[PDB]
Amino acid sequence: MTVEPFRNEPIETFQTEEARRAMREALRRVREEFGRHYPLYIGGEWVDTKERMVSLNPSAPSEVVGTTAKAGKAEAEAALEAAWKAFKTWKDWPQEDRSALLLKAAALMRRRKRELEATLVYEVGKNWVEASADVAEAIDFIEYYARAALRYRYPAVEVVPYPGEDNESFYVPLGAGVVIAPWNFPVAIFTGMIMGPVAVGNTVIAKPAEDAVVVGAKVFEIFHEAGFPPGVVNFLPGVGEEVGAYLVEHPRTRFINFTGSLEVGLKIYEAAGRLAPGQTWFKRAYVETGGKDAIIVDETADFDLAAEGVVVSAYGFQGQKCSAASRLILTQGAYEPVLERVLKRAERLSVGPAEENPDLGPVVSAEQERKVLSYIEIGKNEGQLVLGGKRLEGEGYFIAPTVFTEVPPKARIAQEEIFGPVLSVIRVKDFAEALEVANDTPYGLTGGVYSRKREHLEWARREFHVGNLYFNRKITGALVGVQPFGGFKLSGTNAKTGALDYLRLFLEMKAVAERF
Amino acid sequence: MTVEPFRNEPIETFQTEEARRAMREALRRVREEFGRHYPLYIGGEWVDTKERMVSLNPSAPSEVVGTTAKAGKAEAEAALEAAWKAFKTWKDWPQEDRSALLLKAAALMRRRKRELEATLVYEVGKNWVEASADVAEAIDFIEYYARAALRYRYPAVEVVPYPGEDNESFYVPLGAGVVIAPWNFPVAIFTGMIMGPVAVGNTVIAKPAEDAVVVGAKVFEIFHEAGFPPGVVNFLPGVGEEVGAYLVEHPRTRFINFTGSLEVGLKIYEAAGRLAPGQTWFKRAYVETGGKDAIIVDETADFDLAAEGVVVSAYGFQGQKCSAASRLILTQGAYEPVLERVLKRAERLSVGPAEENPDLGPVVSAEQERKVLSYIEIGKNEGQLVLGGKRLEGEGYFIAPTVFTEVPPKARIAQEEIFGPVLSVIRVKDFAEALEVANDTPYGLTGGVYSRKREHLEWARREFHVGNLYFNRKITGALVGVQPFGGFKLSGTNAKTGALDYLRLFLEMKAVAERF
Repeated sequence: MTVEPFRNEPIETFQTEEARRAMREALRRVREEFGRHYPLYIGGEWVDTKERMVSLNPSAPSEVVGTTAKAGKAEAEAALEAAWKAFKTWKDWPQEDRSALLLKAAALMRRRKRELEATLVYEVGKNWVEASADVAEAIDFIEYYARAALRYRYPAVEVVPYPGEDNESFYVPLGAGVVIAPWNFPVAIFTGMIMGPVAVGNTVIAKPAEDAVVVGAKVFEIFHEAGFPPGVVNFLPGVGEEVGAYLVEHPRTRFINFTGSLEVGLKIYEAAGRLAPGQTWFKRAYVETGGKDAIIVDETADFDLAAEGVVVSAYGFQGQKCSAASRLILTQGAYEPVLERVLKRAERLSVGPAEENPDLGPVVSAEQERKVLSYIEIGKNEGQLVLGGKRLEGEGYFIAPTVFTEVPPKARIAQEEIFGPVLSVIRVKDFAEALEVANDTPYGLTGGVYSRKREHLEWARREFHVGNLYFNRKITGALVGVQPFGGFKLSGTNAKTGALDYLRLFLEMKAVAERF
Repeated sequence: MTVEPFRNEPIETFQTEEARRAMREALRRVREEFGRHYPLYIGGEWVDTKERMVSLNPSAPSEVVGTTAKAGKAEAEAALEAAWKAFKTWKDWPQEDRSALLLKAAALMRRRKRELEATLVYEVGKNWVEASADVAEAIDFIEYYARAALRYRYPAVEVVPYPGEDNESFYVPLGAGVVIAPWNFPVAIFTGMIMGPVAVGNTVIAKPAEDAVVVGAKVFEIFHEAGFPPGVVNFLPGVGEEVGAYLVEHPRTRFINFTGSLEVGLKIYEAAGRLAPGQTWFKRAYVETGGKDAIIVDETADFDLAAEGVVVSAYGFQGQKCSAASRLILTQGAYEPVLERVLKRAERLSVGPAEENPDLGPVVSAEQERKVLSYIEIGKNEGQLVLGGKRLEGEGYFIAPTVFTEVPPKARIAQEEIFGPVLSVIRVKDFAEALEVANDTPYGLTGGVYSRKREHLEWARREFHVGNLYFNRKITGALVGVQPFGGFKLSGTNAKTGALDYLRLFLEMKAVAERF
């Protein structure tokens, strides 16, 4: 090793005056820069367009956080050209030089962390700690993938020797690919999806989510300052399906890395399976597509610990996480004690503009607000509303923490990903039934169990079919390196982020034999 | 390790009297059993059907070598039910016990090798050494995957620890999947495609190629005798697209492992990308889809060595290999010396009934004969026929070794996979142009270079874009363990057979965290 062992970046809690002072200044400076315009980034240069995209503050949507250029087909075509041109030489950088570039980018990101956190607060409505966790995870992806990439450098393939021959097997990167990123972790996941493939010699055209174009631009400012060669990373914010679909379907797109909704993920996977006219390879598509994640609590659990973990898991970042607890499955003995505790905790959660560091900021957009409120109306005819279920006062998209109980396991609110602060509570007889209910959704991303019974935990380890399973703690906030992150079933393709296995997805193997 | 280190099974050369006697005995036993009928194998039992399939001797197509049952949708459905039922417990066998089952199967196969070789001779027209190599490779896949599977047993995932927590990441098998196997290596590839997924806890429904159903049945006799639990492996010979299509498109098929034509592979990959009604996962499809493989020779080469390797590569098993040299790219200084030597060698090759151990047996079927003869007619309008290009006398599908010269790089016979004994010769100026021509096809499976110039070999190592590249030797016959086998581009998904990486394709990862 040429660098210190990987450790996770600390997540700031802002309990020191020093941290508060630094954050207040960062927020003030980001606020003072509202209205700034950020161009596209293609082939090493900032490229403007006639059309613009607007990014609003979800805590006060009359406020424009910033604008960006808007990519169309011509810009996508230019990005593809730049990315393939860059690939020709980027693929042949020694791995230590690519990894060093990543480490430089991590150092630069770390030095701008308060600024990036403040931008998340304003652009996507994260409170302070949610913002800090996001930026810390992004730094983690860079630090982790820089180190992981070294494990694939030659020699890395175990082969059986043969007499009179030299047999060499080695990995090579795939080419130029497309990243389609989500709005909910628009520093962390945006960064990881791009830097993983780039680390091992691929080039990337990245399409940020519409709601998070400004913070995506700032990440590109970092990539640019770090000195990635022209074309290695490209930034194409865009409205609607145009540029994303064009890139996914293009015969010259080698791979697609996607994190977002199941509806979109299904379309991408289907498109990736088709041979576009003139295409000369089988596209790889990595899709991470959300969840309907449950926490099971049985009567042996620490009910106070469970209630706290449930509230954190359900309502952190307003439940806008693919890992969020949206189902709470309670055995008969656990039902009253746990539900009472969850209600008492949840009813005390504050909701307000994200800059004030409330427990919950707003949901991310007017459209998200409409969807969550619509699911709340649906829930009213499926289960019993016992907390919240209302839009609060204010211009921001403020929705109260919401609980439905006695929810049928096959109810729409118990099956479909709402991605808002809406918890569905399901009552079951025992742990066996809890597992059946937990597994009976199309998804399989995260799950948790609060229980002191060792046999129930072991049972869940074997039978609770989720990619990331947690015992006696929150089910959100998977840490890079610690918990390889990715799911089963309709939660996606099990591309485990923050794990050595992630980078293998972006490599192919060549075997060369010389007979002497 | 609990067993001896892997070594490749010896390929019999039949240079001893005892080996020749043993083969003659096996040929006798096999033909005495030409009247045999082989049922389907589903859920641990041989299951017959009303309809039957006939398998013919391509060296004497009026001679029936066996009949099998014929699977339809009802049988495919029954096999899926059996495979999923088996998976429920097979997934939880300790790896050492699954691996021991494979090792038992390898020992049984080894004891029946002459019988299997003789069956290859009569059913698919392999000469003696081609048959021996095939069976040896099958045994290799079993021995190799049994050992490789251990590398994925817990603990196998490197994770970063976190204070106060136990973090466990481990692999689990996917479920029940489908294998669609080729006729050209119907012991080796049939066996490896099934045994890889099975070794790590998946269950498999296998559809043998129509032309090789009898030998597929004999492999299943070995699986049955070895004692794989009911439903773990299933055998569904079938006519046409019915059974394969049904299985590929089924919402409860977890993965598809395919080796065969590009036409079929493209359809399978597209179908795998679709969500069938009620499907609850993203299907994995591994496809290996052929090649248009070239050998480059420059003026520094050992011309005699090159000519021998070219003839072996082009005409071994009548050119019916995804790895076969179908293009010979000669620099100007190499052109006459190499072409003269190739023509002199090739014109001396014997063609006849496979059991007589000729250099070439027949092509596999009337349909293959029609395809190859059609390409010869196409070739006559594109290049210059200088050797062969004819059907020889006999009921058997005997086609002479064929050479076309002055073939334009973009000609159909220089681009499309003929899968017959047809070599296209292309004259180029120099090594740089040789590489340009080598790369300008939609494929990227195998390639070779005969050259003594070290800088040309390194150039090819970097620039000759094929998954399996060979210097100064034949480009066919990749050995399990030694040369991970699989290609780039439209040669498929780079699923490297006979390599540790192969098994990872049939696993997903779960991460379980306990906070104490």
